[PDB]
Order: sequence, then structure tokens, then C-alpha cells
Amino acid sequence: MNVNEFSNEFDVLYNNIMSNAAPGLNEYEKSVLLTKAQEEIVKNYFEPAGNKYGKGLDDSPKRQIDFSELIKVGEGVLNTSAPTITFDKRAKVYDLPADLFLVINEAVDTNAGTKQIVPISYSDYTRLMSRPYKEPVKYQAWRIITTSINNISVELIVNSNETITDYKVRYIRRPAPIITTNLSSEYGDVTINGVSTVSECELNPIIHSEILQRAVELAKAAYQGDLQASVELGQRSE
Amino acid sequence: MNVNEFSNEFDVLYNNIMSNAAPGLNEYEKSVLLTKAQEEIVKNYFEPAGNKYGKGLDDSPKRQIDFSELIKVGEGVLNTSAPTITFDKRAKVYDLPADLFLVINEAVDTNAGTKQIVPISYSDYTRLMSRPYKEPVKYQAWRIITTSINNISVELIVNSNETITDYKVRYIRRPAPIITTNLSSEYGDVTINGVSTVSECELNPIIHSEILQRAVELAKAAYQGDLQASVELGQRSE
Amino acid sequence: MNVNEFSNEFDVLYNNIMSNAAPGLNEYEKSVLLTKAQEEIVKNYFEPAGNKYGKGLDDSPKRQIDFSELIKVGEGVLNTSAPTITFDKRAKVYDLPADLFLVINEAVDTNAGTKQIVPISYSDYTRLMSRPYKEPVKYQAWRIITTSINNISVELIVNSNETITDYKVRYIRRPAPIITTNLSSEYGDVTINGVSTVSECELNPIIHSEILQRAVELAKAAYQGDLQASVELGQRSE
Amino acid sequence: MNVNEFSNEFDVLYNNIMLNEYEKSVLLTKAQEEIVKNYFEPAGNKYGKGLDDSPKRQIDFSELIKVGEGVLNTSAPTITFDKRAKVYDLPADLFLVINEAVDTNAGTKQIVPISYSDYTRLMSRPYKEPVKYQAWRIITTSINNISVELIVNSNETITDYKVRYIRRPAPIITTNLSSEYGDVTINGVSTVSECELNPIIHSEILQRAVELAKAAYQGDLQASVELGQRSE
Repeated sequence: MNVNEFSNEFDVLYNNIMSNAAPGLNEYEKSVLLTKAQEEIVKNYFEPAGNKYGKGLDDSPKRQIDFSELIKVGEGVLNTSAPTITFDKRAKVYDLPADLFLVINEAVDTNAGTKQIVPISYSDYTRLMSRPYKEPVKYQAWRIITTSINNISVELIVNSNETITDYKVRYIRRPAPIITTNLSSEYGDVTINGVSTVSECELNPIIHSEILQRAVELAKAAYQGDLQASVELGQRSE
Repeated sequence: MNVNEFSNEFDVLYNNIMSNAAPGLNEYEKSVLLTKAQEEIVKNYFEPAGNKYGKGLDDSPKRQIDFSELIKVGEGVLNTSAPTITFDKRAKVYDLPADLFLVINEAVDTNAGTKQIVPISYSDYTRLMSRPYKEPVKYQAWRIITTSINNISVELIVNSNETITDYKVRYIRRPAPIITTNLSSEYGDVTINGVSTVSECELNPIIHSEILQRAVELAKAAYQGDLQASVELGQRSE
Repeated sequence: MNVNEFSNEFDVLYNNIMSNAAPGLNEYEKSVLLTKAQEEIVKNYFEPAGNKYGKGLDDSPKRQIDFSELIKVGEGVLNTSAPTITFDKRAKVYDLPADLFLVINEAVDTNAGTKQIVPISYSDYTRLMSRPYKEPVKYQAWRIITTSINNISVELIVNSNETITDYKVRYIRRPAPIITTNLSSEYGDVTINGVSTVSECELNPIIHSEILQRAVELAKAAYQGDLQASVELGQRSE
Repeated sequence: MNVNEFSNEFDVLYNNIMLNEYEKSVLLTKAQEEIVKNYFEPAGNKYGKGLDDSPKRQIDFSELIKVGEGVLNTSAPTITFDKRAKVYDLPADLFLVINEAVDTNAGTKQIVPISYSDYTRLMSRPYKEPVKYQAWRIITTSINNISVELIVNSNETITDYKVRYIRRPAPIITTNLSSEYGDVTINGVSTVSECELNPIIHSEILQRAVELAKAAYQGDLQASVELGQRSE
């Protein structure tokens, strides 16, 4: 469904049938609520505990097809542009793509073959570095986030006497906002995520109805406006 | 039941018998609610936890016959049209049909015979690639979604020294909207999913009554219009 | 009970005894509600979890006699009329009868004798095709629904070097609507399922009273007309 | 209605279906000023409806609504009650303000006419600036004109100040007053003056003038005080 259909069925589901009908929502408000509902839905469906099914990214066909249009593959750029201080002397710093929402798969291609990057926790890092070896298992590499400015910088730890040729990252692209109409105005240009032009929902049509329902629920919680509704509907932001 | 019958029995079940009868619903509103009810019903019945029976796509004769008219078989087109970056060096990119709602069965015919495609999760992918072999079992192939624009693109991983001849996908077609009347108007053409012409329900007649009941429930929740009803009836969007 | 008796006892049970009697229902409304009640009753009684007894199609003498008048035996027509794309290279496409509600028994007569068709699920299909043999057990055949337009098309998989002579389907016929009076009018012909003429209930007289009670309950839920009653009485649509 | 029609149909209503023209002019001018106030305030009239509360009220004030710019009062170096207040003079022919906006470098901002109580309340807090799309306004030392302090947010400059207001009505005069009456003026004009208002409210102005005449000529104190209630 295109943006006009988002807005028309938003109006239908919000106030065109309600008995003591409420004021219609302005297009900026509808775009804001739709973008919020989109992000909430993405976060709810990525995490199993966030939805009533207990199903995350790839726990069912529907969850695969939900994020299928939001998956992207890119590469981390070696961060030798400027000097820096790494926590580990034997780690190579890489910069992830700017439009990164969530990392789901990483791999590094070295001279000793491809290796799956395992994101190790800080307590896990301490445990592993208290051991005599201090290097990954055969077909794996280690990873920790380092000092990041304006984009995520990442330290890749591989086994000794190994060089990294490329660093691929299969991630979830940051969703683009849903903007119903050109938000340009003479009184001031308002933006949802830095863009005023019309922006279609760049995800699969399977969850457009879900985004619409969530947006309507958020609109009605805003209309109710007491602390109660804000608190319970803020639980699903996550 | 054709579209006229959808609308007439919608009117019967909505406001023609109700004591303090409500305003009749316009045909655009009825078409919108019917399309929403259709999608909600499809998602509820595909997933066992979404309905009170706990029965999914093929858990009973009724669930088979429900989606029987919505199943389609097509092929993935090899994506050598333009270059791209694949997460796996040894994966062939294929494009699924545009009108895809849910994938239920995939198979690939290679020079070594037909092989069932197993959609592997990202954590499952990492586990499998940490192993020495890194290839499917005998009569199977692996699959992961890759960078997709305007349609789902898919990476097929098969065993070494194997070529893919065709890639069949048994999926669930995207339901067409239910539109009662030609939505063309002089004041502006409104569309449900990009189509203004009359559109019959293209599913089996077994669930037409179910779609009608769901549409009436959604209409009455819209009429009630408080946050409560929107929140509980948004649970079954799923 | 004929249609006049359906309508007269509908009036008796609806508003002729109720103290603050409601408006009488028009014959189109009574026919619509009776058809809805008929379909609801059929779906409730076919499935054990849908009724309070936990008894399905053949779990008791009453359930047998309920559908006894709605069972039909027909044949699937070989779909060599036009080309198509089958998911399985070794499957023969057949078209089921148009007036099919639910399949309860299938059998195929081959040159190697009669074989019971087992409807295999998609996950079951993947499991079976990951095995070395990939063919049914001795006295059975496999079946999956394929691309269907306007009627269910079915793929029959039998063992190698076997030809199918006929494909019998014992199913439940689609119930005909209950229409009390000729719905022809000068202001517009209204139909329940494409028919305006009088239509008797074509099921056993054992469940006519049940259909009447359900229709009256639906009428009173429509009269009450709030979201509550619609939601709880929509649970038994199923 | 032309002024001749006003004078002639005053005689029909006041002289029992048929006063000096100066006296008629005085009452008609007084009547319109009453009618404008009564139909502006919702509580002043019988319907409980103010300026924009119905289609009739919108056409009533339609020909009085005027849009003008305020001019910076940089000529006189007076003293403002607020540090960041820019003094602006309003139009001379101003009766009632209904919308004010200020065009800053940051953007147009709707001016809120802030009461003396709200100022002390909002200026007793940490930040002490308006909300991001509004400006405050309080009247200041005014000489034969209206001067307003525009308290816009600091770090911003005012480039424009538009005022939408009700223009002061012109007098209704039915004859050249200097012809028979020496130097009498109604609001500084001695010559024939037409009604500058929509014809919809001419009847109510005429009816009010007739009531004012009859109460004035009856001479009873009760009548004078009773009909003086509607003077505001």
C-alpha cells in the first residue's frame, strides 16, 4: 500500500467510523506516528519476547518474510584513515555501514579462509583472555565494539599470523520513514528523519497493515493522553 | 459470495438489525475493513498460535482448504542481471515472485538431482559455518535472504561442484483486495492496494463468512473508538 | 422443516414472545442469518474443538447423521487441458469438484491397485523429500495442493512406473443457502449465494432446530449491536 | 442602506410609523459602537456567540477586519519592563486585536497576549522564554497611540510584526452638520459619512438607535440605566 493508502485507511480506522468522532490528524502527525509504529514493529518482531508469539527474526516463515525486504549485505571499511587507541593490541579496527540497525551475521575472509565472527561479551572477553591461548576457535573470529563516532567502529581479533582481506556484514537496514505528503512549508520545513519529501514504506507489504494498526493505537493513546495509556503503550517500544 | 453479497450481509450484520442503529458505512470503508479482515484471517490461520484451535496451514482439512485457493507455484529468476555483493562467496542469488506472501516449500533442481531448500537462521548459519564441512546434507540445499529491493532476493547455497537448473517456490499468493464497487470518483480515485476497480475475494468460499464476521467486528471496534477496543482487536492483526 | 417453518419458528423464537418485542426481521435478513448459522454449525460440528462435546465428524452416531446428507463422492479431472508448472516433476495435476467444502477421504486407482491418498504437510513434504526414497508407502499415495484458480487443483504423487486411472474424492458438499421466499424484487435482485429463488435446507432434519437456534442467537447479537456480543459470538464462526 | 435611508427609516421606527439630524447621527454612531461590542463579546448578545462563532457573526465584522504592520518605536528611547522587549506602535485606527504574528529569523511565531498575572508566573521559573512557536506581548508606555513590547525569545531578531484587528468604525452622519449646526462633530468629521459595515447589520444598528432615542426621550432613570447595560 502506497502512502495515500496508509493515510486514507488511517483516517478510516481512526475517526471516520468512531461515533463521537475526534479531530482528524494532520499529515505530519500521521507520518510521525507511522514512523514510530514502524520502528516499534521492527523491534517487537526482531526479538521473540517482544511479541505474543515468542518468535524472533527467523522463527517462522512470516518472520523471515517480514525482515526480508530490510536485510542488507555490506562491508566494513578498514579504519587506518586516522590513528586510534584499541583495547586489544592485536585487533584491526573496521567501520560498519552508517545505515545499520542490527547485525545478524558477520564473517571475515582471511588468508586462512573464511571465519564466522562471534560477538563476545565483556565478561566473556575477560574469561577468554584469562586463558593461556587467547585466540578464537578454528573457523571463527572474535569481535568487540570500540570507540565509535558517528558510526559503529569494530575491533576484529583473529588468530596470529593472519591478515583480513574483507569483512562482510549481513545486517538489517535502518527503515526509511513513512511520510504521506511533501512536508515542505513556507512556515518551516519539518522532517521525520531528516527528509521532508514523500517516503514510501520500504518494507514488505505483509506488515503494512500491522504498522497501520500500531499507528492507530498510538494515535488513540495520544488522544487519551493520561499517564496510564502512555505507560502501557510505551512498554512495546522496547 | 460475490462483492454485492459481501456488502449486503455486511449491512445486515452491522446496522440493519441493531436497535439504536448506527450510520451506514460507505463502500470505501467496507472495502478497507474487508481487506484488513482478509489479511488478518490469513495471518491468523497460517500460524497455529494465532487462532483458538492451535492449527496452522495443514493441521486439519479445513486449514488445507482455506489456503488451497491461495497457493501458487513459481520460479526464482537468477539474479545475474546486475552485479551485487553476496554474504557467501559460493551462493547464487535468485529473485522470488513479486506477489509472494509466505514461502512454504522450496526445492532446487541441480545436476545432482532435486534438493529441498532448508531456510537456515542466522544463528544456525553461524553454527553451520563454524564446522569443517560447511555444506548441506545430501538431499538438501541451504538458503538465506540477501539484499532485497522491491522483491525478495535469495542466496542459494548448494554443495560444491553443483549447478542449479531451476529454483521452484511453492508459496502463498498475496490476497487480492475485496472492493465492493468501482472506487473511481471525480473528486479523486481512492485505491485499496493500488486498484480501484471491483475486486472479488479470490479465496475459497469457505472463509468468506469468516472474513465478513471479522470485518464487522473491526467496524464495531472502530465505532466504539476508545483505546481499549483498538488495543485488544489489534492483538489479532499479528 | 420447510422454509415456511424455519421462518415461522424464527419469528416465534425471536420477537413473538419477547416482552418488549423488537422489530420483526425481514425475510432477506432471516435468510442471511440462517445461511450464516448453517455454515457456522457445519464448521463447529466438523471439528471436535469447535463444539462443547469435543466430537467431530464421526465421533458419535449424531455426528455421522449430521453430515450424512452433506457427504458426496466425485472424481478429480486430470488437468492436461492446459500447461502448468508443478512443484514436483513427477506429480499429476487433478481438479477437484467446484462444490467442495472439505475433503475427508481420497483414493487413487492405479495399475498397481487402489491407494489411499495421504495429504502431506509442507514440513512433512520437506522431511520426506530429504530421504533417499521419496515415494509413498506401499498402499498409499501422496498429495499436495498446487496453483488453484476458481477450483482446487491437486498434485498426486504415486510410486514410480505407475499410472492413475481415476481419482475419487469423498468430500462434504458445500451447503446450499436457506432462502425463505423468492428474493426477486423490482428494486434489485438480492442473493444469498448467487441464488434468489426459494432454497430449502438440504441437510438432515436432525440439525434444523440447531440452525434455527443459532440464527436466533445471531439475530439477538446483531440487535444488541455492541462490540462485546459481536466479539464473543464471532468466536464460534471458526 | 444609504445615510438618507438611515435618516428616513429612523423616522418610520421612532416617529410612530412617521429629531435633529445631528441627534440622529449621534445616536446612530453610538448604536453601531454598541452593536460592535455586543456582537464581539459572546456574553454581550442574546445568542451567546462572538466574533467567529457562526456564519452571521463572520459577515458582521467582515468589513471591519483589517491587516496592518506594526512599526518599530525606535524614535522615542523609552524604558521597557522587559530586557529583551522591542517596542512597536500599532495602527492608529485600532479597535480590537484578534491575531498577531511576528516574523523572526527563526520563523514566524504566533504572539500570545500575556496577562499581568501570567507574566509574573512564567518569569518566576528557570528558563523564562516562550514556547518554540510563540511570542509574548505586553502593552507599555503609550502616548496618543498603542505601543506593545514584543518579548520574543533571546537569540532571535524581529523582522516583521503583522496585526489582524478590527478597524475603528467611521461615524454615521445623515447630513452636512456644518450647514445648520455650527461646529459640531461626531468623531472629528462634520460631513456626510456612510456606514462602513456590511449591510447585514444595518437593521440592528437602526433598531438599536431607535431604542436609544426612545429611552433618551422618555427620560426615566430606569430606562437610561436599563439600556445602558448593553453599552459594553
